[PDB]
Amino acid sequence: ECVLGQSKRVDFCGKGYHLMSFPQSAPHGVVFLHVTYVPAQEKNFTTAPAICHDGKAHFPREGVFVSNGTHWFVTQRNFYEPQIITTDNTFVSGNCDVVIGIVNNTVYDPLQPELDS
Amino acid sequence: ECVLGQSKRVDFCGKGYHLMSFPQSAPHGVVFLHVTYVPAQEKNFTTAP
Amino acid sequence: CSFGGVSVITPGTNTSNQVAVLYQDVNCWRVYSTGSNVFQTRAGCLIGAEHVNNSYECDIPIGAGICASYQTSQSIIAYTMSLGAENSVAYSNNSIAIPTNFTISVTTEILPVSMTKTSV
Amino acid sequence: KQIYKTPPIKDFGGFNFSQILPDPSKPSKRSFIEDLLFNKVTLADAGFIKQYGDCLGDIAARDLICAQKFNGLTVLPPLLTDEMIAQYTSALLAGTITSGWTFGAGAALQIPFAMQMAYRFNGIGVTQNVLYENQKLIANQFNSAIG
Ligand SMILES: *[C@@H]1O[C@H](CO)[C@@H](O[C@@H]2O[C@H](CO)[C@@H](O)[C@H](O)[C@H]2NC(C)=O)[C@H](O)[C@H]1NC(C)=O
Ligand SMILES: *[C@@H]1O[C@H](CO)[C@@H](O[C@@H]2O[C@H](CO)[C@@H](O)[C@H](O)[C@H]2NC(C)=O)[C@H](O)[C@H]1NC(C)=O
Ligand SMILES: *[C@@H]1O[C@H](CO)[C@@H](O[C@@H]2O[C@H](CO)[C@@H](O)[C@H](O)[C@H]2NC(C)=O)[C@H](O)[C@H]1NC(C)=O
Ligand SMILES: *[C@@H]1O[C@H](CO)[C@@H](O[C@@H]2O[C@H](CO)[C@@H](O)[C@H](O)[C@H]2NC(C)=O)[C@H](O)[C@H]1NC(C)=O
Ligand SMILES: *[C@@H]1O[C@H](CO)[C@@H](O[C@@H]2O[C@H](CO)[C@@H](O)[C@H](O)[C@H]2NC(C)=O)[C@H](O)[C@H]1NC(C)=O
Ligand SMILES: *[C@@H]1O[C@H](CO)[C@@H](O[C@@H]2O[C@H](CO)[C@@H](O)[C@H](O)[C@H]2NC(C)=O)[C@H](O)[C@H]1NC(C)=O
Ligand SMILES: *[C@@H]1O[C@H](CO)[C@@H](O[C@@H]2O[C@H](CO)[C@@H](O)[C@H](O)[C@H]2NC(C)=O)[C@H](O)[C@H]1NC(C)=O
Ligand SMILES: *[C@@H]1O[C@H](CO)[C@@H](O[C@@H]2O[C@H](CO)[C@@H](O)[C@H](O)[C@H]2NC(C)=O)[C@H](O)[C@H]1NC(C)=O
Ligand SMILES: *[C@@H]1O[C@H](CO)[C@@H](O)[C@H](O)[C@H]1NC(C)=O
Ligand SMILES: *[C@@H]1O[C@H](CO)[C@@H](O)[C@H](O)[C@H]1NC(C)=O
Repeated sequence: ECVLGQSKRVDFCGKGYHLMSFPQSAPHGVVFLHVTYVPAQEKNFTTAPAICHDGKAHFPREGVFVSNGTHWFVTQRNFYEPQIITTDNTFVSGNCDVVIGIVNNTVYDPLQPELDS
Repeated sequence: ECVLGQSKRVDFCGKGYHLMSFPQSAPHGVVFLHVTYVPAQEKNFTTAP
Repeated sequence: CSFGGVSVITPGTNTSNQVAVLYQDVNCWRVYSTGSNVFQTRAGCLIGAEHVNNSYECDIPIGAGICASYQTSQSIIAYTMSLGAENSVAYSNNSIAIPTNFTISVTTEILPVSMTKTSV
Repeated sequence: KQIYKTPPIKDFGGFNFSQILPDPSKPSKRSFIEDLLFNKVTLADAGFIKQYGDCLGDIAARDLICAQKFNGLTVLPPLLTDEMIAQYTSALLAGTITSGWTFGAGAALQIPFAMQMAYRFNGIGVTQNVLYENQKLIANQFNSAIG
């Protein structure tokens, strides 16, 4: 499960997110070199569950909504990579009154500026 | 695999789809409170590949 | 007449010839000798070790949360073992922490696979 | 190996962890359910210090522990006390409540609890909007299940 594959079991092969392992032979035993991904240098952001754009809740397809204080982005969860919120990054589900924590922002549309041309 | 993560192993941490677990200390042992998602109120539909 | 368990705590005889003696089932007496440094733990009466107020990782497990070590003249000290650094998560209902970098860690794991095959 | 402290005021999206988080009113920093658990299992002897003057007399024949000790059979106390094990479990709870699974893989990264529940709903193949739309019902179900 760790040399012949990549394990999702927590702490089964090293502390961190398992990437791969390498077996080494020891006397009467075996030594595994577990290569893991350990996140580093965290930073605080303000976040929100969903986003109201046109009376609709927008949830991120993959990732979380974060803001650097003024502008809202969607980033993946394990590495800071902010991106402009768009109908590709998000999906819509219902109106705004139900989600607690929803935040008012704009949801860009990649088609809107183009087809007008 | 169940307090420090979310397990996909079936029935490893509770019956159902594992959400999270909470450890409690007992005398000479440990007690896990496995929180799972159990589907309910099914309904029949017609389907297609 | 005989009753009560006794344990002797030693650093290596290569390091010192001092010892501390733990008398479980004694509440400080039925002891081989007493002097200064009489400390009552929940595992028994510890005689020969100086009790400090700091907390360290365990060196010689005594029991019931007490460990001993040979620290600096030199002497045997007894303390409550430390479970680790106290920490706190700045939790709020709208704060998140996202990693902006990472490390590639490589750790070792040793596992016995076989033992000696023997015939008699 | 980090002893995470419990957040001061509990705002976990309606999820109530009072029954399982450590209780300072009690001498031990044990939770409510941990006390229910410690009252169920009865032990042979508590304290690990039974003195000679206590076993002196016919109490030696009457008590079982005295009869064991007079024949050289000792019970050694565990290295971690029950308070220390309770501190470890409260650290695990405070790490899993405020940081999700992140504290097991590295540094604990805080995240609002409902957002962590949305993550976990994703983890079983349910879109997170289901959680955000049934947040109160789900929190109530969890609370009643704990009760
Ligand atoms: C994220 O925010 C928290 C809260 O401001 C920071 O934690 C505080 O750090 C200061 C030191 O500057 C301490 O004095 C406080 O006690 C900490 N906590 C609280 C409850 O305020 C934390 O450092 C920030 N994390 C990052 C990576 O920026
Ligand atoms: C949050 O991020 C946005 C985008 O990175 C920042 O906005 C940009 O700031 C740079 C630097 O002045 C400007 O050159 C860009 O034109 C800005 N873009 C827009 C559309 O505003 C913003 O300043 C950041 N906010 C904070 C407070 O960190
Ligand atoms: C996050 O928590 C804060 C307080 O901890 C909430 O702020 C409250 O918002 C309501 C709006 O109805 C006000 O009536 C309260 O006075 C506010 N409390 C304080 C002390 O500021 C905030 O709404 C919460 N946000 C989420 C995500 O639910
Ligand atoms: C987010 O935007 C919505 C609508 O864009 C705001 O809802 C309006 O709030 C005002 C004042 O409460 C009402 O008079 C309107 O009728 C509301 N419109 C609708 C359709 O709900 C909402 O208040 C905004 N949120 C914040 C905190 O700015
Ligand atoms: C899905 O359809 C099946 C088939 O109609 C239902 O199962 C039947 O339920 C009736 C009771 O009304 C029994 O008398 C039959 O014996 C059941 N099986 C068969 C083979 O017909 C089932 O109840 C439906 N499920 C739901 C949730 O609606
Ligand atoms: C050693 O003896 C002392 C008293 O001789 C014990 O301390 C007492 O513990 C009981 C617990 O039920 C308390 O009710 C008393 O008030 C305590 N007395 C004093 C003077 O504080 C002590 O617990 C014994 N040591 C051990 C580890 O068994
Ligand atoms: C992520 O961390 C690495 C360190 O592992 C950073 O690389 C270092 O960059 C500094 C200057 O920026 C150099 O002086 C160091 O020698 C570099 N270390 C190595 C091992 O190359 C990297 O810059 C970090 N990235 C971010 C986003 O800050
Ligand atoms: C978490 O649950 C506990 C009970 O399990 C709640 O405590 C109760 O609070 C109500 C009103 O505040 C009292 O009438 C009960 O007597 C309390 N029960 C006990 C045994 O404490 C607690 O309020 C809940 N927490 C939150 C934030 O709702
Ligand atoms: C332990 O023994 C070795 C060899 O006998 C010696 O070199 C070393 O100094 C000893 N340790 C101490 C701290 O005395
Ligand atoms: C340890 O602390 C207690 C109270 O905090 C004090 O009474 C005692 O004298 C201290 N012990 C030492 C070794 O100073």
